[PDB]
Amino acid sequence: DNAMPFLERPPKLDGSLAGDVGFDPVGFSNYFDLRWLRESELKHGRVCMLGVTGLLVQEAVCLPQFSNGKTPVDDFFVVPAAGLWQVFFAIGAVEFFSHGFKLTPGDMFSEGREAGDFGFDPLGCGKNPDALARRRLVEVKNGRLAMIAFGGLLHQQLLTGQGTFEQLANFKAIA
Amino acid sequence: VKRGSKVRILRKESYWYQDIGTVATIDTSGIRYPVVVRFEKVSYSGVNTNNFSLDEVVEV
Amino acid sequence: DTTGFSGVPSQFARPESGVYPAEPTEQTFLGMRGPRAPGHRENFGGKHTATMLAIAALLWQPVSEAGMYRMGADGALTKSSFSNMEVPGFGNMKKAPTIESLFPFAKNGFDASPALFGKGSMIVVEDPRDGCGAYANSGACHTFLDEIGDALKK
Amino acid sequence: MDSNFLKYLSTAPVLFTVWLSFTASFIIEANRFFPDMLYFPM
Amino acid sequence: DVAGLTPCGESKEFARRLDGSVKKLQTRLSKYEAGTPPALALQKQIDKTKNRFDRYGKAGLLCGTDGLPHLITDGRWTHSGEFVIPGLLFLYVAGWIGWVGRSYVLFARTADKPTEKEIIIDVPVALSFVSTGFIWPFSAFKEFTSGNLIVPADEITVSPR
Amino acid sequence: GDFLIHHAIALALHTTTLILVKGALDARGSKLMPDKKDFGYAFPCDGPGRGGTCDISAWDAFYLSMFWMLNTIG
Amino acid sequence: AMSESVPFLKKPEALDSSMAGYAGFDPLGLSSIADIKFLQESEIKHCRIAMLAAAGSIAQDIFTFPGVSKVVGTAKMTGVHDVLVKQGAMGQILLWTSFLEVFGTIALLETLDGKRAPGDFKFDPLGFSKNAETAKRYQLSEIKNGRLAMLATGGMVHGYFITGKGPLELLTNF
Amino acid sequence: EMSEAIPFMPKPANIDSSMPGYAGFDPLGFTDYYSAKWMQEAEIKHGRVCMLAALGMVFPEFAKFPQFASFSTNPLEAFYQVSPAGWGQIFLFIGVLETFSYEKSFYNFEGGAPGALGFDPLRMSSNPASAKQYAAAEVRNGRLAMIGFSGMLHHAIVSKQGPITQIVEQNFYPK
Amino acid sequence: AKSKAVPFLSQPEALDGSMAGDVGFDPFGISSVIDIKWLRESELKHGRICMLAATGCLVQEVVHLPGPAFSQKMALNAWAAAPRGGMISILVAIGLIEMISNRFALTATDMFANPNRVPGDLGFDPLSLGANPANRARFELSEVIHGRAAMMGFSGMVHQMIVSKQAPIEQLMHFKAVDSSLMKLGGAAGNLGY
Ligand code: CLA
Ligand SMILES: CCCCCCCCCCCCCCCC(=O)OC[C@H](COP(=O)(O)OC[C@@H](O)CO)OC(=O)CCCCCCCCCCCCCCC
Ligand code: KC2
Ligand SMILES: CC1=C(C#C/C(C)=C/C=C/C(C)=C/C=C/C=C(C)/C=C/C=C(\C)C#CC2=C(C)C[C@@H](O)CC2(C)C)C(C)(C)C[C@H](O)C1
Ligand SMILES: CC1=C(C#C/C(C)=C/C=C/C(C)=C/C=C/C=C(C)/C=C/C=C(\C)C#CC2=C(C)C[C@@H](O)CC2(C)C)C(C)(C)C[C@H](O)C1
Ligand SMILES: CC1=C(C#C/C(C)=C/C=C/C(C)=C/C=C/C=C(C)/C=C/C=C(\C)C#CC2=C(C)C[C@@H](O)CC2(C)C)C(C)(C)C[C@H](O)C1
Ligand SMILES: CCCCCCCCCCCCO[C@@H]1O[C@H](CO)[C@@H](O[C@H]2O[C@H](CO)[C@@H](O)[C@H](O)[C@H]2O)[C@H](O)[C@H]1O
Repeated sequence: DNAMPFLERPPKLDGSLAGDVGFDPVGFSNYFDLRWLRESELKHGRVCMLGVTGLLVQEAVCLPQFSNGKTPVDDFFVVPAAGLWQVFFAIGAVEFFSHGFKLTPGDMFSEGREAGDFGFDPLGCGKNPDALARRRLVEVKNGRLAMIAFGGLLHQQLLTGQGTFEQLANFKAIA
Repeated sequence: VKRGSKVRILRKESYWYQDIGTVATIDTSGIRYPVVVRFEKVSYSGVNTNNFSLDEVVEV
Repeated sequence: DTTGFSGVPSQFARPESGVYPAEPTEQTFLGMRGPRAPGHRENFGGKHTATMLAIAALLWQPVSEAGMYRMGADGALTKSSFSNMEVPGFGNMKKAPTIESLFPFAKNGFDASPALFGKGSMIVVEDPRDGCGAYANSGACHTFLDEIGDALKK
Repeated sequence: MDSNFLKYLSTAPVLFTVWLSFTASFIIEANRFFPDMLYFPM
Repeated sequence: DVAGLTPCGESKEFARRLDGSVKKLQTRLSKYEAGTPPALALQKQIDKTKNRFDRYGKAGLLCGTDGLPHLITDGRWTHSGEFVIPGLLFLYVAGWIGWVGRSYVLFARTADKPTEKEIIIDVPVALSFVSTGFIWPFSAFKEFTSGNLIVPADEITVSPR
Repeated sequence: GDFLIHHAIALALHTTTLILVKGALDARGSKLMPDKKDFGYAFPCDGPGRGGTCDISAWDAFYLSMFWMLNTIG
Repeated sequence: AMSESVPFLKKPEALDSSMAGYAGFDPLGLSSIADIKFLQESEIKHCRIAMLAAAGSIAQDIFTFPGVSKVVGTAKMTGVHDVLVKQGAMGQILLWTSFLEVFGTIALLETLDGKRAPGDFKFDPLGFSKNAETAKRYQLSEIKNGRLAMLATGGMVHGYFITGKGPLELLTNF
Repeated sequence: EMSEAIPFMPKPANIDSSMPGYAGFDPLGFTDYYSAKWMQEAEIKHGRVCMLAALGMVFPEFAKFPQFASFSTNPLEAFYQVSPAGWGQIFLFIGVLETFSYEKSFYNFEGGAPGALGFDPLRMSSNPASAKQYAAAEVRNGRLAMIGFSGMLHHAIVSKQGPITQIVEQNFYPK
Repeated sequence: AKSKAVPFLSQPEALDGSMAGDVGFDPFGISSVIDIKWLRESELKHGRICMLAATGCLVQEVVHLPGPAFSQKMALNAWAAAPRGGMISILVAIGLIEMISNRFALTATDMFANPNRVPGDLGFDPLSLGANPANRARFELSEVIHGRAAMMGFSGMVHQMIVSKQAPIEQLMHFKAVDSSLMKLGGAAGNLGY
């Protein structure tokens, strides 16, 4: 139905996009393109789904080449500066080529590209239409959860200094 | 020009050269300077009006 | 004739635009009533300014409490500046510009709280009356009405 | 007040003498309270 | 310091100027009794002299070899209070007077008899104009750009040459 | 003192130039006398008409600037 | 048309019996000055916060959650505010109530538009307002108890500012 | 019409929506007196120099060229530490670039677009929507760099350090 | 046709009882010289500043912003003690408010160039408290009267702060009368100077 029943339903959210429970209180999509907003949401969710996996795995696993931070966030600092620049430029190269060098709200969707659709289906998981619709909902819902989850894991690790799995094991309340 | 119109003087030795006056009358005879123009500013002589030809006067 | 201080430019022989805008009666909460572009009030009116003011107030609470809170061995946590967080790849720029750079409460000794002000640096409310009455007072307090009474009895 | 006496006080010498006396008067008063101002103090 | 000058607070010649200027008044004060009106007047003059020299010493002025303050007017910001800032105050007042007078002559041209407005000034209108001068840089620059300050060369009377 | 006198010399050089330049540029004519060229370089005046035309010739601006030359070299 | 609550005064010309808690009481004419919908929303927001404060004063005197007696001292009512600001209790309460009131700002603007009744956040998890009669009756009970709670909240906190006792302890002693 | 920047002021007649960074902002009417295309190209050139200047005031905080590694990070001292042979070569290079704007403005003023010096080596602006977005982005980033450089310059005057150094040391105020 | 405020004078023209607080008070005939629109704009502006100024003096007596630079109970000392950067920030912000709120029609030749412009109406109603037309007459009257009162009150408080170096509330509560030994009025030319 409507996420916030008291509020009138936002007009631009017509339920076509996955996860559209009508949760737009602030007034976005009335000022900005919904396609740009969805593209941002899917990218934030995908980066955060990878990021939550990154925090949890990096606590457990350290490659021989790099040193290990006290917490998974500290890993960012211990790894060499040039390597961080290489990853940043590599992701930038992926962003340039994936969006066809149109990386701005005015030109990104000028080619008619669907929001958050890069045509990445190597193993053909999404070929079925009905399965694609359910999985598109799953991607946005896990992505929103992962954005939330990433916030908590990164902030808790900065606060506790011990890492997620360690915090769950040995739990220390703030005093 | 015509009577009552506002005109710009093109006589280089006029006191009111490139100033605006207004046409009072225009003679129809063989007069050498038919356009009589009156001016708000007075000359060094104190005169505030002078007769000019057509080719010395342009409508504004 | 000119009235004098009338404000009509033609009266004072001052050049005038001539294009005098009609006055819409619409008003925004943090803006004034005035000529506005079509659709401006609907998009950026009372709803926008009140919501954005609300969002800014909510976003201010982390901003006021901005700092690196690190828990020690004991439960106690230590607030450090975000300047302490060194950045690896920017060469000689080891310390990095942060949110405290944009909101330097500590530098100015403000000590901001989520609700503004705070234990350190809070509103100072003091009693001007200084614990004495309006009339019928002793030597320590001579009120204005006491001066009227002193004038009457003399 | 009479309009012809006000039109007389609007004449150029009266306004010139009154305005430059008022001008002289606040230069004098500013140099009385705040004398010896060789510089803008900064 | 600047231009081989010395700050007035540590120059000995400024100090001997102050001491000599106070000795001249003290020898005039030495011929009067304590409460008399000339003595009171002379003492206030001594107080003003001391205040002037005390203020000048702490102002950042630079004194010469003669012990008198010198003004540095090359544009440097450590000395901008001697010409650049008083000059900005002047140009604001001068442009105020100019804009106000120009606005009044343009008003007076649109009168029934323009020359009576210049010997018998329409004082309410002229006071409206003297109030206009506080934003003359913007008013005059908008006037300039909107083609209302500068008249074209073919609207100005010139000699035959 | 050197600054003040240099500015005085600037006023003198500019004022002598003003008189001389006004004489040279208005030598051939002016609003007061448009046909000044027809009278030459050194003529007394054009008479008391048009308000008065004493010292209207270009020679007379030489004459007036000679005092300003003497004042500046002074 | 004269006021039911203040018979010598006129009807306040912006209040009608379709409102909840209406008694014709606006002697000072504040409803003319400011939008009634805002005032209704504000009244209900004051009513609900003070209701929670009134129950909080009573409950804080009755019992106390495990461990809390250490962090606070013997302080009660407003006394606990300065210390629980040091710990993050009041900070977290402020953060989450502030978060709700950002949406409350959007809801108030919807009320000004007229697209929602004031105070209607549609919050009915358990079923009480199924019947219409019960819905209006409970809206009248809510507003009257809330106005009383606001007065009570002023009374309890000023009783703390006088005696330091707290509600139950001021009942037991004096 | 009214100005979009100042909605109480009438639209300045000689500026138009065609121009990339148009906001309707000419309260003091420069374009009704000066050539709008001259002001356009002049604004664009100030912004391009300022965009490099902003980047150039900020960049020696991070890294310096090995030859000038000994020079100061305060830009107003690094100005005087560069040799006059260095400034002569910089002036000769800027002059060589200007020879092209001398043709583009003092001889070929009408043919083209303001600021169009034929410098599009990676063949951008081919896609029209991308071209529109880049044009407006150049003008707005140029104005932003003008404001930012003006700031950072006067900040370097007051506190004798680079802007980033002044930030981290929190020397934000005259002392 | 006499004034109601000053019954022995003629009722001044440009005062017709339309404006709020138009009781017929203009003995010096300034409204006959200066257009009543400018005078009402200036009267409303003076009074609004004075209403804040009166409230400023009393509230600065009661409550302070924290810190030692804002701890001046006496209001005339707050002028000097308050941080200069912030007071000039106030001054610049006031100048910006004047240019935007008057919509670049600031002078006596171009304010009210728009016939829609009304004396005192800068478009300031953030909470739409003047949305009710009925209260408009009372509010405009009560704004004018509050403004006039605050002009008189603030003027009093300043000159009482000068005479008695005391803040207004604690000058009322610790009142000490005028001794007349000091604070003599005038006298610069009676003693011939000094
Ligand atoms: C461009 C924006 C800008 C910036 C970056 C600054 C920066 C600064 N200001 Mg300035 N200021 C500005 C705009 C700005 N100001 C404007 C527009 C005004 C006029 C309204 C002022 C008036 C002002 C004053 C009066 C003072 C400063 C002070 C300060 C300094 C310390 C700030 C501090 O500790 O904050 C952290 C502290 C806070 C955030 C506390 C805020 C206190 C409350 C909110 C004030 C109540 C507001 C009040 C209701 C005003 C309403 C009117 C307004 C809406 C028009 C700092 C240099 C102070 C200073 O120089 O101290 C050394 C000082 O005394 N500012
Ligand atoms: C609408 C706003 C209303 C403002 C009301 C003003 C209230 C305060 C007015 C004075 C109060 C009592 C004065 C007794 C005080 C008094 O009379 O002192 C006397 C003083 C002259 O000194 P004496 O010759 O009296 O010395 C006498 C000996 O006894 C002591 O040496 O008179 C003045 O000239 C002082 C006033 C300045 C005169 C010029 C003022 C500035 C001019 C500005 C333009 C005109 C404005 C109006 C000018 C009148
Ligand atoms: C995402 C970008 C963005 C953010 C983060 C943001 C935050 C805030 C805050 C936060 C504390 C407040 C309080 C606030 C208030 C106002 N905004 Mg908003 N605002 C943003 C975007 C725009 C645009 C594009 C416009 C605009 C406007 C107004 C007007 C004036 C209306 C008027 O007076 O009629 C007011 C009062 C319009 C305008 O006129 O600005 C002069 C206009 O077009 N805003 N805004
Ligand atoms: C044209 C062309 C292409 C190209 C290209 C190139 C080389 C493009 C270069 C683009 C550049 C260098 C853009 C830089 C802009 C800098 C800005 C906007 C900075 C503003 C500073 C600010 C706001 C600030 C500030 C500061 C203040 C005042 C206070 C301080 O305490 C702090 C702070 C730092 C915040 C290529 C080659 C791809 C080919 C293509 O076919 C055609
Ligand atoms: C325009 C005009 C009119 C007018 C008007 C007038 C006269 C208006 C005057 C307005 C005023 C006085 C505005 C004051 C703002 C004060 C602020 C923002 C304080 C900030 C404190 C800070 C940042 C701090 C701090 C901290 C520091 C640094 C260190 C600590 O140790 C201290 C502390 C903890 C406090 C009106 C409206 C009437 C009408 C008309 O329209 C024309
Ligand atoms: C319009 C508008 C709204 C608004 C607003 C605002 C800011 C409203 C504020 C209004 C105010 C501040 C009114 C204050 C008036 C003060 C007066 C009359 C004091 C007079 C003192 C006197 C007579 C005295 C005296 C004294 C003397 C000399 C002797 C002394 O020893 C003591 C003593 C003190 C007794 C809002 C923003 C809500 C939105 C809305 O949509 C539109
Ligand atoms: C984010 C900013 C956006 C716009 C910024 C542009 C600012 C425009 C010019 C800024 C001028 C700064 O103004 C200057 O800074 C501060 C303001 O209190 C003052 O500085 C003063 O207070 C600060 C704050 O405690 C003290 O640390 C400092 O020692 C003291 O001198 C200066 O005396 C003033 O001259």
